[PDB]
Order: sequence, then structure tokens, then C-alpha cells
Amino acid sequence: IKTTPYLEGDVLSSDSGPLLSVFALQEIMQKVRQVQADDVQKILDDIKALAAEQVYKIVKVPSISFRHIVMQSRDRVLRVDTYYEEMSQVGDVITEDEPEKFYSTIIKKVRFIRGKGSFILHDIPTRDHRGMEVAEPEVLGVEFKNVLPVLTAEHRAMIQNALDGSIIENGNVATRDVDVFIGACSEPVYRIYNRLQGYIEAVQLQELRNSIGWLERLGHRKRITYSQEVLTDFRRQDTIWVLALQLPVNPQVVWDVPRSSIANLIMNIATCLPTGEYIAPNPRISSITLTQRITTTGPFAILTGSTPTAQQLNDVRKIYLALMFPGQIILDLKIDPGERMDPAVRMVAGVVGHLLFTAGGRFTNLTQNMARQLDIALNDYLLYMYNTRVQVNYGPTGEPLDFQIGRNQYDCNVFRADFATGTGYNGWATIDVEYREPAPYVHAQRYIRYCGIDSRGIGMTYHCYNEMLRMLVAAGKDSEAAYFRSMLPFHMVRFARINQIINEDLHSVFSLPDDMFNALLPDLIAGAHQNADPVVLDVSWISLWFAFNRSFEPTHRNEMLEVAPLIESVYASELSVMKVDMRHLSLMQRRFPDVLIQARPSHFWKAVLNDSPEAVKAVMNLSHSHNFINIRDMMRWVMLPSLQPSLKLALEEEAWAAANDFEDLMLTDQVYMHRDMLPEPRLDDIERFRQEGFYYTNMLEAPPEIDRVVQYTYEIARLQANMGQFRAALRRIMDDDDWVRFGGVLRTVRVKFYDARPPDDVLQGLPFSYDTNERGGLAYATIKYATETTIFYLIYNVEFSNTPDSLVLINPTYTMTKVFINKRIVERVRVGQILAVLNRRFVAYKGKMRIMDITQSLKMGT
Amino acid sequence: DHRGMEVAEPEVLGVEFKNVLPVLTAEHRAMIQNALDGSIIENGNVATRD
Repeated sequence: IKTTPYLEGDVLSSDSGPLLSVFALQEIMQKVRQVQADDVQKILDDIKALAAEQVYKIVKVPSISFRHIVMQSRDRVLRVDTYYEEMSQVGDVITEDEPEKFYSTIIKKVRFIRGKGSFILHDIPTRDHRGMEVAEPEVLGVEFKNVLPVLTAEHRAMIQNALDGSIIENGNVATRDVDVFIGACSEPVYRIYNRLQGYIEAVQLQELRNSIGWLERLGHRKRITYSQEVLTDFRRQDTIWVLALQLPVNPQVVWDVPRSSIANLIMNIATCLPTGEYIAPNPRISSITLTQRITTTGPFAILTGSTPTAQQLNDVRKIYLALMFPGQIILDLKIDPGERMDPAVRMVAGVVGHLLFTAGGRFTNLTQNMARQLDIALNDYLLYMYNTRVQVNYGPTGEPLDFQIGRNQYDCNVFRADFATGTGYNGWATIDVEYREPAPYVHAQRYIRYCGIDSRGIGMTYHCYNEMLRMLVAAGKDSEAAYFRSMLPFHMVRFARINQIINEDLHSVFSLPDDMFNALLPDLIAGAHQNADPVVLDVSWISLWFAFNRSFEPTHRNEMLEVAPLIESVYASELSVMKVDMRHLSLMQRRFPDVLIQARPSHFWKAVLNDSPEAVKAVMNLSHSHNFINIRDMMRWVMLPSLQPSLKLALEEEAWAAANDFEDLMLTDQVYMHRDMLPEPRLDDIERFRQEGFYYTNMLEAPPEIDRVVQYTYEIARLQANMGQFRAALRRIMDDDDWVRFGGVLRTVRVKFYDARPPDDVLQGLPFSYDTNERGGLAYATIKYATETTIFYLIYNVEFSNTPDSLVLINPTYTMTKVFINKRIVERVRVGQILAVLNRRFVAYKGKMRIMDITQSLKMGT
Repeated sequence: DHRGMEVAEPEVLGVEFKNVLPVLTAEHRAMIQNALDGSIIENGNVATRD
């Protein structure tokens, strides 16, 4: 099957060009760009990647959560957990001038803790010892290698046997027996791991059966193309089932998002629209000699023999898109002052648009302007008269079609456009919407039938076509009357194919709800679109004639159709996660009023949308660029009740529950400034320095005293900077030797470990930045209240005593700032209790367990 | 945006006072700034437009 040829510049061609779905996507994006104007394969692949989303990581060995530092001694070593530094390094600079940056950073923090907390064990290694199953040293949550060579032999032996005593303990659960042992893990990720394990130990095989049944229901509805049943091999007891997602999605959740009509249309295009070809009713007629084709003289004879080019091809496929989407796509005429042509093409477009397009009834895909243009064009054609002379009887007004024509006085004024019933178009006294059975999607019960026919036709006509022929036989134009009489079956079969495409392939969650579809036309006639918004595209004149002379026959179905329930369920789960993120952000703001920063619903929405899958971000961005929202929409949408339960949402809720303590999130406000003479090694007598070593930090181990300390809130700091005595005040008060606090707001802090002398910036930086703008301003030099601040852990290398050139600070200097924390990050512990972190219960499934989920396993598709 | 509220910049207001800032004291500038920043922006509807 190949399309009928079209002229390309000077030579005919019959190639299909780009895909129809790609064309629709680029046309809609270009249109919305023009809307705002005062990659299509990338976005399609971004939508495709939504299926490949994976939440829980099946890992061989849990991540190491501790490490050690040893310095010239056997009794004690320093220990540190890596969780705090990994939590801190994902930070970003914070100012209260940017609430959206603030809350986007918080969202990044909680997403990081959720992602690092979600994991599970499958195939742990085992070793044997005297018939006892013992875990390997590497599977633990604590890694130690540097401590072994340096320690005294007795301590080495008494830690070696204790390490060897890590015997695997056996136990049984609902899935028979598994392996249990002790381990070490940090608190938040262990809480997330426990929550995930508790969800896993829940059993919902009945939910699996219901999901299978819904899949089969949708499958026999889509029995024309969807067929995949693999259930025969699933039933083996040596398996583990992870029901991470509930498949019977609820369309109300995804249809509650305000101004989401454009995004829903665009992603329905992405996931359902098929690819076709454009075929003439009589193939290969464009190759025969033109003398055969242009038989005589007339407007129809002039348009006969013309051939289209790429512009008309694109406009014809735009027309077909509008026909396949009645309630979302409307059309108008592309009008410019540069047009010049025969009015014959305008007359034929006028006479044919009444047959091709529908108005009134239950749905209309034309504008009032377009309907009026079609009416005046048909008036011009009916008044146009070249080979005969017949009588005409005009009416009282100057309206189009307000006359009577023919030997019998026949009223053509019915064909004047009216949206109340649709007399002049295909909605004229013919049923088009009907209900048969409860659909698998509970909001898309309707069936759309053009011209009242169903594919489940030879020689059938319909009402509008019958009175069209009645018009034309009253007008006495028997030439094109016979032409339309002969061309009837092609029109009927093409509209049957369009009906089949509309009713069968397009059934998805993204179809417009029935109430909104019925209320679209009242909103259109009223003029105020309070609920939904369609889009209107421009199309040329002769594209109508070429559309009536062409057809649409599919060749390749949409490849994404095999995972569309999966991607839509994931998409709804993402919406639910974002909504609960909004809720918990609002609650956290209420919970901590004195130190958090006030933001608006728009700020919260942008913050929660900043970290999101790319397809979701792009579709929301384009929808909200096309159509607007206000604070009222956010305040309503945050209060709506519906949610989509999921493992992802449960993990998010548990992440918030662990993040109730905002201080544990590597955020604080306990930053202080106080001059300390920076300690340095004496480096005079070599042997004692080698035996001792030295390490230092700016840690505040205890909170400072309530007296001899001042506070600077941001407003006082701003006013002092605007005055210009900020440096003087700080200088005098620090010459007074007092503590100072930069409290009021949350500051991100980084942590970093140093084995040598660092650059001077981290040594003696300041919590603020001071910039002296040009003289003659309103407010003089200004202050950025918060900037990069880094707590540092300085531990020198004893070997570098041979080369002090990289270790001497040349000239003595002061240390400027200090930070207070309450949690333990690095602590000095005696070697007698290194193993004191082995306090968490690790469980693991056997290797022979086959652990998976069929909803993600189905994506093979063969 | 100040304290979560939209406040217009001080130059949209048709008052020129850049010359008298260096003569005021601490308290005077404090009350002048406190009065100035409180001119929030309210929302309204005109001809069914926001």
C-alpha cells in the first residue's frame, strides 16, 4: 500500500514523509509557541521512558555506612558514618530571597533520602565455618581495612573472632524460610528499608487477580490489536511478587488537574494515535492523460486536473486530525492579504465543507467565522450561473441563502449555519452519540458514529447528503449532482474508517469526560470557557477539495499501545506523590513558622514541579503556557480528596515521617563567628610529632552561653548594611570578644575532610557576602545573608614532615567561623567497642527465589 | 517579594527622595523603610480580566 502521488516542486512523489503522530505533536507545539510568542522525538522518548521507571533497587550487598581514621595509637580511633556526608553534599546554596530555590532544595533532600532508603536483598553470599553459615566481611554495613595492620595482636585476635562469629541465623516467613543476620545501618534509610520490607510481607494476590481481570477486559475491548496472555507460567512457589503499583487507575485523579486539557490531548496523541496513508478513491488516475480528466468547462472541471503539493498535504492531514478529534480541535481559515486565485476553488470549498464538517447536534468542530465563510461561499456558488438562466426569488433580508431557487420554490435557507441543531451540516437530524455497554474506562462511555453508520456498508446514504442532492437537483446542476452521486460510497467508507479509528484505537484514560464533552458547546456559545479549552488551527482553501478527494487508511499502529495502562498508572501515581508533597510542605510551613520562610501556592507548585520526570515537566509546562491559572486553582486542587495509593506514595510518606526532624536533614541555623588562633603543629622535634600527630576542626561541641552573645536577624542586618556601619559594629563587638549568631533562617552546610592545609577560602570564609554598589544609590552597599559554608575535618598526614612546604601556613592567621550540630558524625571511640554498631536486623531472600513483577515484565511484547 | 507578599519596587512610586537619605538617623530611616515596604499589591478584576 502506497499513497497516491503528489507533486513535489516539479516532479511527482509518493513517499509518506513524517509520521502523523510526530506531525501532530510538532504542529501543536508550534501553535502554542505562536500563542506565547509575544525535539518531538525527544519528548516522545521521554514519555516512553516513563514505562522504564524503577523504584526499588535489587542489590547484591548493602551500601557501606561507616569508615575509620587511625592516628599513631592503638587504644582509640576515630569513626565516621558516610550517610551524613552523602546527605550534605547534595546540598545547594540557600537564600531567603528565593523561596522556590529553598523548597526545591528541600524536595531534592527528601527525594534523596527516599531513593537511598529504597532497596532490598536477593542473592547475598555465604561462607562456611565448622559447619556454621557465616556472612562474608564485605556484606556488612561497616567496612574496616586500615585498622587491621596497625592494631596490637591481642586486639586483632579478639576482633577477628568476633567478626568470624557473624553466623547466619535461619528462620521462616510466609514465603517459607529466608536468611536472617545482624548488621549496621543508619537510622533513616533503615526506617525506609523496614517500611518497604513490611509492604513486601503484605500479600495481595487477589489484587493481582483483579488487575489481570481488568487487563483482560480492556484486552477483549481492544481485541482488534491487543492480545497477550502469559499467566500459565507464573505459578511457581519459588517466587516473590512485588505489587509496587495498582493497575486499575481512576481517571478522576488525572482529570482534576487544572487546565490539563492540552496536556491530556498531547499525551493521548503520544500514546494512541496510529500512522496511515492517503489514498484516492480511484487509484492511479493522476497518471492518465489530462485530456481525459478535464472533460468540459466548469468550476468543478477547473478544480479537476489540479494536483496538490506539500502545503496542501499538510493541511489535509491537519483536517483529518481535526476530524478524528471532534471536541479538542477546531478549524478556521488561513487568511492573508497576499492571496489571489480563482473564486472557483472558494465556491467548491464552500459547497463541500457542508458535507465534510459537522455543526450543532452534540458536538461541533467549526467556528462561527468558518461557518459564516462556508455559508457565503455556498451562497456565491448557488448564485453563480454560467451555462443556464433560471429564475430566483429573493427574501426580505440580505442574509446568505435567503432566497428560493428552481422551477419549484425550494427553500435553501435551512442550510444557513445554526449551532442549535446543525441544519447545514452532518448533525442535521441524525443520531451520532449512543451508549452500548459499561466501558472499562468509567468516564468514556460514549460511542462516536459519523453519519449514523457502524462498521459492524454498500449503497447506504444519510439525511444531510440526501438534502444536499435535493438542493443540487433543485439548482439543476446535474453534472456535479451525478459526480457526487457516484462519489458517495467513497465518502461513506472513509467516514466508516474514521469512526472505527475514533471508537476503537482512542479509548484511553485521556479521553475527555462525558459531561465536559457535552458541556463544550454551551461553553463555546456562551464565550467563557470556565472548565475546558480546545485549540483551533488554520487551514487553506483547496485543502478542502483535496481532503474530499483523498482518504485515510492505517498501515502501522501505535507502538506505545502495549504499555499505555502502565504509563498512565505511573503518571497518576506521580500526580498523587506531588499532591501529597504539596500537602506536607504546607503542614511543615505551619508547624515551623518562626524559622521557615513564607511562600505562596505558586512557589510550592514550582518547587514540587522542579524535581519531576521530564515528560511530566514538559507537558505541564506547555499546558500552563497555553492556558493560565491563579492561586484559587492551587488552593482548590490541594484540597481535593482523591489519591492513587502506591508503593512510591507510601515511601514518600515515610520519607516525610523520617524528615519530621528538619534538623536531621543536614540543615541548621547554629552558625557563629569567633576569632580563634588556628592551631598548627610545632614541627620542631621530629620524633614526638611523629608519635603524637594532630587533628583539628571548627566543631562547636557545646552550645554557647546565653550571655556574651548577640543575634542578627536578617532585617537588622539589612538595615545596618544599608546604613554602612556593619563592618564597624562587627569589628568593635568582636574586639569585645563576644559570640555572634546568624539565626533566623535555615542555612545549608557542607562537610569536607582534609588531609593537608586547605585553600584560604574554606579556612577563613564568612557566612555572608558584602558588595559595595555604585555611589548615589538608594540603599548603598548590600549583604547576601547566606552563602557557601563548609564545616571541615582537618587530619594531617604524619609522613609529610619531610616536606613541610605544603604544610606551613607561612604566617599565623585567625579562624573566623564555627558551626554547632547536635548529631554525632565523627567521634573518637576505643577499639574495645568498634563493633557496637551491629544493631540492626538484616533479612535476605534465597538466591533461588525468582523475584519480579509481571506488570513491568510484560514490556517484552512478543 | 517581601515576607511572602508582592511589593512594588520603590521607584515606580512617583516620589523622588534620594537626596535626603544621608541626613536621617537610624530610627528615622527605620520607620521610613517600614512604612515604604508595606505597600503591598492587591489583586483585582477588570472587564473579566485578572
